[PDB]
Amino acid sequence: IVGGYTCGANTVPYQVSLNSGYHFCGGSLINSQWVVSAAHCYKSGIQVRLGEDNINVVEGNEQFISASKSIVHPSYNSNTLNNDIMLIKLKSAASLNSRVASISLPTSCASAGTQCLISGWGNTKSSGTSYPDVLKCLKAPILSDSSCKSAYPGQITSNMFCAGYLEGGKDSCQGDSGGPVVCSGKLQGIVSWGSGCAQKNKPGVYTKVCNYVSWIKQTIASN
Ligand SMILES: C[C@H](NC(=O)CCC(=O)c1cccs1)c1cccnc1
Ligand SMILES: C[C@H](NC(=O)CCC(=O)c1cccs1)c1cccnc1
Ligand SMILES: [Ca+2]
Repeated sequence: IVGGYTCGANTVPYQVSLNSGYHFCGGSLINSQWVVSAAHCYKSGIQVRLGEDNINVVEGNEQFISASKSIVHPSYNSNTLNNDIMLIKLKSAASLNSRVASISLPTSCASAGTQCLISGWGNTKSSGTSYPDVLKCLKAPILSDSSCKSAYPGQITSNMFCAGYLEGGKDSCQGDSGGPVVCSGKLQGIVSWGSGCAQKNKPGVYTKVCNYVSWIKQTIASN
């Protein structure tokens, strides 16, 4: 996250870190045994880390649970990034508490102008690289479809939305992918892609979770 703030320990209780020897992506806990992330975060050997603040220090609220299965969306296209969503099942259910909690799926799609919370452990620099150890947060509005398409001609599908600031300076970045965009207490987006980070006229692009609620519910119900 570039241009954000320190969230505070466990103030984003649905945020997970995906670890394969190291943090590589975020995710969102949506019930005691399932996480939503980005399809482009797929790999084998995932351990889900819940209750994290500093990802390099055991602070006492973590739960580390290996994945039993991952399910990439059937229509994910890694070239276009359309349908950039996957589900990860935990081998055992997380113990839910105030610091490890699921986030509700949306009942409706959020509109341009809605203010949301984006979070992650990604790079905090638009030029160069610095990672944080603690979770970072950014408040940002959803942008209109027309301004998103104007920013990225020929690239924005009906399964994507932009959020952030056309002036630049505040954005998601490398290592935030797969993490949450939460608006009014519902998971509306997944950190997906952009052109660099925090550049002028290049806001972050996010998977539009409301389009996937049926797929998520039906997949969970049979897996
Ligand atoms: C205490 C604060 N609560 C809110 O911001 C609620 C309201 C909220 O999410 C948003 C308002 C505008 C965009 S998003 C908080 C908690 C955790 C992390 N950072 C801040
Ligand atoms: C630049 C960064 N990531 C991407 O644009 C997608 C990266 C991508 O598809 C892949 C990486 C490895 C295999 S596939 C980003 C993230 C969030 C906001 N702004 C920029
Ligand atoms: Ca930790």
